[PDB]
Amino acid sequence: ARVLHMVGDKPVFSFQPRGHLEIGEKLDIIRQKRLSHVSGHRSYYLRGAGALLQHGLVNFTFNKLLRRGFTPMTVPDLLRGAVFEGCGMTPNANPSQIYNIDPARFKDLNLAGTAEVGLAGYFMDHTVAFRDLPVRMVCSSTCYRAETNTGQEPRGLYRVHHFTKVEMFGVTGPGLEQSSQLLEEFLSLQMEILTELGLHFRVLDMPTLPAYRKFDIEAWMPGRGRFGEVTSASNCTDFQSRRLHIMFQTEAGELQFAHTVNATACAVPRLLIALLESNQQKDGSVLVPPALQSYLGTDRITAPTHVPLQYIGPNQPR
Amino acid sequence: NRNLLYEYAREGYSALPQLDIERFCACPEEAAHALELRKGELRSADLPAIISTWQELRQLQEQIRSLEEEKAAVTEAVRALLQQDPKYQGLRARGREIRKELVHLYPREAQLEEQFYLQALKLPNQTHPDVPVGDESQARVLHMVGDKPVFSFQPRGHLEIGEKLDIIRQKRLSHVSGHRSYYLRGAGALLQHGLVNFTFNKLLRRGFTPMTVPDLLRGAVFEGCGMTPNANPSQIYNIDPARFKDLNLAGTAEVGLAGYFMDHTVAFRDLPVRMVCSSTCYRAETEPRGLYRVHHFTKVEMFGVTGPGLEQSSQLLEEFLSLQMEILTELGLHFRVLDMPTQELGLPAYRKFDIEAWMPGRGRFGEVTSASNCTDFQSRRLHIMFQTEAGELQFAHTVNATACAVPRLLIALLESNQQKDGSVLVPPALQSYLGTDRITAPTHVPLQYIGP
RNA sequence: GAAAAAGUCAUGGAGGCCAUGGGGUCCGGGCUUUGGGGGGUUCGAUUCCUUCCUUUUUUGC
Ligand SMILES: Nc1ncnc2c1ncn2[C@@H]1O[C@H](COS(=O)(=O)NC(=O)[C@@H](N)CO)[C@@H](O)[C@H]1O
Ligand SMILES: Nc1ncnc2c1ncn2[C@@H]1O[C@H](COS(=O)(=O)NC(=O)[C@@H](N)CO)[C@@H](O)[C@H]1O
Repeated sequence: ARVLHMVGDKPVFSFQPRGHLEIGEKLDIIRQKRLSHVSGHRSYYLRGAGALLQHGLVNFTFNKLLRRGFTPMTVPDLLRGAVFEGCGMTPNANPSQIYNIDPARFKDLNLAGTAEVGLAGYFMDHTVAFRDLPVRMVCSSTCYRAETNTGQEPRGLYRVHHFTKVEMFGVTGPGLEQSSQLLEEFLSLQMEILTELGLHFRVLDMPTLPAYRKFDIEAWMPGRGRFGEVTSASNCTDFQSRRLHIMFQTEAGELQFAHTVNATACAVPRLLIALLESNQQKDGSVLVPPALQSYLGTDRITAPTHVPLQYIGPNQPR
Repeated sequence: NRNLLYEYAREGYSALPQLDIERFCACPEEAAHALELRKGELRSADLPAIISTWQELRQLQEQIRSLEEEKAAVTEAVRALLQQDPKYQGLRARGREIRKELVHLYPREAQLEEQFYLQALKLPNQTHPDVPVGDESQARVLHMVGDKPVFSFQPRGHLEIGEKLDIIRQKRLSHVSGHRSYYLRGAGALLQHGLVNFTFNKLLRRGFTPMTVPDLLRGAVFEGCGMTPNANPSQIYNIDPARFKDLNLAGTAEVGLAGYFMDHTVAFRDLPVRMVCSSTCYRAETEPRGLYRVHHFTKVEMFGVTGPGLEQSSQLLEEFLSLQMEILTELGLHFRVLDMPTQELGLPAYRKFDIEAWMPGRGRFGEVTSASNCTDFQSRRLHIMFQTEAGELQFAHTVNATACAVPRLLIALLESNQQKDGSVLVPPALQSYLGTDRITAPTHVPLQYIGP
């Protein structure tokens, strides 16, 4: 847990910065009230500029990586228990973070908690060529999580059950130096993306299970008043290969265990929290960064023209 | 067997569904004829029982209201008066008798209401006079765009083309993702993303509002949308009840949008409000191979809420169909628009319009997009009302269209743009997204299986 | 994700209607503030029991 770099500066305002939820509710871009029965507790409904922001953040990093050389791959969302246990996740226990499908309707079906398992299962019992290495693949998919932190910040978008994550998986050679260089490349790529978006972040090295090293990037949040993790790149030397029997064909032809590297490209919840709390204005407006201006189309976000949706349900004071 | 909507009404989560049974109660012949033509779950030999139960429930409700009125009047009299007074003793005895009668009649009325609502929620929606009658074979043809491409050789299957290009992997995926799974790679994923971005931009350019709905929704939204979450022959996924209770997977973005708009008014000046949402959809579905029938697939659905007039709803559905036709013409796909029959309309649909694209590799046409218009089914189920300039609330209409489906579109594109050598061309609209005028053989070497 | 506490302008008692502290209008005075939703005991329950929802305390990835 030691910081390595610090790029950017904290914004300056002449008033007390408001929270991301307050700004979203004022602009009507997101909604989180009266949704316990619709999509459970902790469930947001982005609309208007919120969806455009999510698409911009899911089509900016993807395109940037695609222009540097990347092999896109769409993974499934209903994985088996073998793939989950091979990664290092134990959904058998009760306090798990992987949604389990009803065993009466299906057998051994578990929801995909992240795109990392989906990208790892693609190479299950498959030998990759030597010349293809390094093989980098970006994947943007929806990730669900069973457990959330209700005691801390319950009414917020920080920790949500479902989100839209964009991961970057990488298969390298058997040498640790190659895996380390690939991890450094991924870290530099995500740092460049964050700098282009215009968000103040800090990269740190976590201390000390199956991962050999983990670099955590935490972005600044003026509204909350404390930094928050936005990404975490983990480097599993051979745990994934040893559990999933992932190998590669060397030049001589003998099978060897290949090194795997996984890193998160971008998370929509945290990116939108940082964008809403960083680009705050006096009248609740939100300035679009210089990179998403072409996608959003609006130089400065303003109040919505339409009337917000009222409530006509029984749970209301009459 | 139970109904989540009734449970919500009982617990106070939402108001009791305001069914329109009285609309046709005056003419049971027309309702029976419509039910027979639709041939839904409920038949024509069970409507009289439902009407009898509704009448009995109405009579019991009236008697209960009268008893409540008398009890309130005597209570008010006692309050205004305020022990040994004979009037006091008489009023106490009358109140005791009224309370006994009320407790005796309450369970009967509750059971009757439960049975009547469980038998009435199974009724289908109305049908448009222009909708042909019969099975899927009786599908009327409205428009036919494009023609079957001319091939100088036997066209190969979409699965074969994908395996050759190493863009779609489906072998040895049982232990990875169950059955009916796939792994799009390379140009396949690029084409999917390009198609999704193109459709999103085309929809946003015409005034639509982008949105994002969750994927794990409660069974109440499905029941209001006209689905069967818990059923023996069902096809909707369900999470483990031990981990989470009353949670189901979003079969389509329409369910999420309906849940979002549940119990929420909309401005008349803002109407008609349309919202497009792109997300993944899972379906149990329990052809034998290929991406034609898959469990998980990406899709963009457009949900529109318009005024109460049927002319407005019809014009909105027409606009949606025109937009879908223009999207298909822009992508360069030969398709035909068909009108679904009454036996395939569904429970909440009123006027469905399907689109079938030409699949040379498949050998026949295949459905790749559908659109439906529900006048008040969803509004009456989820209590999706809207206010007017005066301030009164009225049930609004709802139309749901499928902007695009990546599996069928990929199948059609791969089977239409194929070449003799093995390459697949790209339409003139997705060239900017794909960055390649044509899809050649992959540079990387395919993976080799070394497992048991 | 679990366990616990409060509950609607605020404090305190009161199942048959309140004291004090409050907000607004009119000439210190006067008018005036029905409690978040759905269920049980009761002749009547904002008050006794339970459930949904809002707020708060403990534990944990
Ligand atoms: N409950 C959650 N809700 C919303 N976003 C989350 C949640 N947990 C993690 N994230 C996002 O995912 C990022 C990675 O953290 S992580 O999920 O625990 N680790 C992974 O996903 C690994 N696949 C590393 O690539 C976080 O920085 C955050 O942006
Ligand atoms: N099991 C399935 N697997 C893959 N694609 C499917 C499947 N079922 C339907 N589709 C595709 O999705 C399109 C949507 O049409 S539909 O499911 O019948 N109707 C809806 O989803 C409603 N929400 C209104 O659009 C179909 O035309 C077809 O292209």
